Amino acid sequence: IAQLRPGQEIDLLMHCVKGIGKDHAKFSPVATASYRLLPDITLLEPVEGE
Amino acid sequence: TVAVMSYSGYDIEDALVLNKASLDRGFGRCLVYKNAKCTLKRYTNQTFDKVMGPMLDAATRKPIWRHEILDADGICSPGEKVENKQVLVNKSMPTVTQQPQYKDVPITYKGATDSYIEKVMISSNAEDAFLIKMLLRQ
Amino acid sequence: QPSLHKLSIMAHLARVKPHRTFRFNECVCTPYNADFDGDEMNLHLPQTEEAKAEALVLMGTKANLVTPRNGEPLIAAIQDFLTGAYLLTLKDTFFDRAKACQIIASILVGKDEKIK
Amino acid sequence: MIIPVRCFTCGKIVGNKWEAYLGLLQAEYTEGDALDALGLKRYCCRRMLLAHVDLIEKLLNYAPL
Amino acid sequence: RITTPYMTKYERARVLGTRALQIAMCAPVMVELEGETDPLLIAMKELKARKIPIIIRRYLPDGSYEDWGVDELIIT
Amino acid sequence: TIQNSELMSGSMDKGTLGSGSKNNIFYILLRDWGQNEAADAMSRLARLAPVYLSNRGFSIGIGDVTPGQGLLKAKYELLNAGYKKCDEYIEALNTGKLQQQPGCTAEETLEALIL
Amino acid sequence: QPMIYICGECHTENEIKSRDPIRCRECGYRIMYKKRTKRLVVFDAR
Amino acid sequence: QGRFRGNLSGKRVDFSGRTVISPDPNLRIDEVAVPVHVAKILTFPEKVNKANINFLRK
Amino acid sequence: VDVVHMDENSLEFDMVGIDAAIANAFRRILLAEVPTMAVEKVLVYNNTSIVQDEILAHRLGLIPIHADPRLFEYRNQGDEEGTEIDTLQFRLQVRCTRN
Amino acid sequence: KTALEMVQAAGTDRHCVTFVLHEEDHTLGNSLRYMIMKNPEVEFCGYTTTHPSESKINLRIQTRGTLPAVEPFQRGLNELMNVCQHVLDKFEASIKDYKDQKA
RNA sequence: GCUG
Ligand SMILES: [Zn+2]
Ligand SMILES: [Zn+2]
Repeated sequence: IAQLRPGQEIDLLMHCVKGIGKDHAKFSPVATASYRLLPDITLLEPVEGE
Repeated sequence: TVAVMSYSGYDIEDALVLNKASLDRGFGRCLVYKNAKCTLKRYTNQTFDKVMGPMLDAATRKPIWRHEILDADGICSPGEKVENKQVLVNKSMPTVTQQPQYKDVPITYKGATDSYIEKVMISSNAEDAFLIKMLLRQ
Repeated sequence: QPSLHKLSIMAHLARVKPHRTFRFNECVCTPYNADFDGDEMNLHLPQTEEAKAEALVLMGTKANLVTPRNGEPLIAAIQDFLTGAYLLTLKDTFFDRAKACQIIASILVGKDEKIK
Repeated sequence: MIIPVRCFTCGKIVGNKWEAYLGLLQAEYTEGDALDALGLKRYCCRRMLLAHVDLIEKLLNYAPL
Repeated sequence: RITTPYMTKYERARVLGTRALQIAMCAPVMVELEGETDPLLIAMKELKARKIPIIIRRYLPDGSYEDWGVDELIIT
Repeated sequence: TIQNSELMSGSMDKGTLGSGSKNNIFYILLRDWGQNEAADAMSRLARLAPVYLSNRGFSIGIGDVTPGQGLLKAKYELLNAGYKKCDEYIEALNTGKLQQQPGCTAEETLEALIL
Repeated sequence: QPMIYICGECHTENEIKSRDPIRCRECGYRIMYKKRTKRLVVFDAR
Repeated sequence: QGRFRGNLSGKRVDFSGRTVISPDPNLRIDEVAVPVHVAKILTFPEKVNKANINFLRK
Repeated sequence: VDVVHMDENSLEFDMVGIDAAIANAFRRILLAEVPTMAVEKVLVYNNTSIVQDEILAHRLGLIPIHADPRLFEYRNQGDEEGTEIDTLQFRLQVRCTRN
Repeated sequence: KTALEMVQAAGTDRHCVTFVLHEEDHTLGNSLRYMIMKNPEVEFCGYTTTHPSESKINLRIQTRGTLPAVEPFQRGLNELMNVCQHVLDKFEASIKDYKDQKA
């Protein structure tokens, strides 16, 4: 959260509320959600050798 | 992370589309610091500028709203938020042009948006002038 | 701010929106020579009924589509409205019924909301 | 000034990784390999640790204490 | 009758502007306005129905003049 | 060809949808169907065009501006040939006869041939 | 209404009354900073 | 800055505003978006009459 | 639906026969419409650190909370004080001292 | 007041109707458009966001014949709910099965 | 002095 040096103090109270990601990104529950279609490589001609 | 593409038509002439989630996480978050300074001088006549304390409301034992953030020395206090038409230094000056008679000359925060006070600097020059500088944060 | 011809000042119908900037359709960038790179523009609110009518009838954008000089149109399409239209009207483009409808349905907003 | 708590684009928490990354660099670990050990696979997350400049330590030298 | 039959753009702007000021000052409205709260919108509706009580006096440069009714002039 | 508001042939360029000059569909509508009809079309295109581009995608990358093999060979040949010809012209002015173009000094002529 | 100010170099709290020169005991510094407000301040995390 | 040019030929006017401009293609070509902060300041004097009395009350 | 891999904090699964529009909705809902608990208001007393209070408030909001969202309820507009059902309170007090 | 139905004309022809859905975005509209465009009766279905600022989607359904257009829209919402119910059950069963094999 |  922070870095302090001698004689420095942080005192605070935090209130946590339910929210959706649309209002703010802080409420989003997933680091990333993504979908990829499955690859289907097809060799049209047989490939042999080097 | 820039994607070079044409998106939404709001980017026709140099305009660029930003991401809301990136801005929320802190992309482009910036601080603006502004000054406010006041000088209290000792005149040729043996008279001086002074800072009066906060003017209390007698009916409610709290300062009037225009004086809400003043500390007991009449100078605004670090940490508190200033709003428009609020005084920072409750300065009064002699209208000498038999006892002194003072006109109020308060330093006031003009600004469309609210600012926070980070520190108040008090120092004095050799001529017995008192210098006050406020650092303000947005 | 710099006005070289009469089309640099025109009258528009206001619509109130939350964000701080002034906003207009980019087809009107060519008369104002505006480029959205931190450009600023001025606004004046005529305080009289007679000043509304002279602003609306004489200085309206729909009455000023052509420059007085050579009689050529200045309010017209610009970048990403010419490129999108070009790529749309090329011979290689074919759409099925689902994507035809979803491009056309974009126009159904405002006064076109009632048309079949 | 201080390591950002969450990656700007993806949103992964990258605040926890700063102390480990500095330690891995103190050892023989390469910058690419150190980022790999922390688990920052995507480029968006890697740049946050790689491009971060730690000014909090320098600024604190001038702090009141 | 030598002057152009068509109403000029300048003439339309002034006739609407005076009519709107008159309507905004509580003048009678001859168009049975339906849900209109703006004097300029009401004035434009009156011009379309050709019911505006104003006569345009066109002054020739010599000093002679010809008066054309707003209804008589063609509106483009 | 735009016959009865149907586009029968041709793509739409700057010269047909843009601000440059006449033959612009908007101008034709203006005079033929009045100012209001012309304005409506401009508004409609502005809505339609971004949606197609945004969902088809247009991008520019170092690949687009990267010189292909054909140009890379051609340039070498063209540059070498051009440099050699210029040297010869330079040789003539230095030591000999360069046909002086009408109305010009020899140095002026060399500049023109070289350019 | 007691007022305590902290000096720039010594960092020692000094009580200065009105019309008193801004010098700090334990040092010669003439720059003094007022202490932070005791009042609670609310910040929206957004 | 003289009276002829500074104060007569060209002069400062009220009911005026200035801001940065940015694009919006979803507006019609005859429209301009005005922010609420300018709209609350820039007022127009509407004369009260039979057509607008119940509108201006609200 | 086939679960290719599941480990704490990561799930990989394959949906076969679903359409892109339905699938995109699930991704969009997960990113924006699934509720969670996060710090909204920070009350600050005695913050003497170099970090600015506004920056410190933003950092605290970003930090994730392990509380289960389904148990709690949405706070009504205003209603700052809150209730046991609608809010969680966390107190951070740290003072730095020489060893 | 989430759904306001605006008929195309003063005549209130039922076949063409625009449904304005409040507090909505592409997530409901795109999914609903696919479900209601798989109906043979709907000739044209499209959604448009009036402005990025306002969270409302205008969905226009034009039916092939005399269908009121409420009937195609309602059927599409019902189909989307059934597709969601099936996916949730299939996903939960698959997740439980995977954990059991891991154990 | 710089932005427009
Ligand atoms: Zn990342
Ligand atoms: Zn000291």
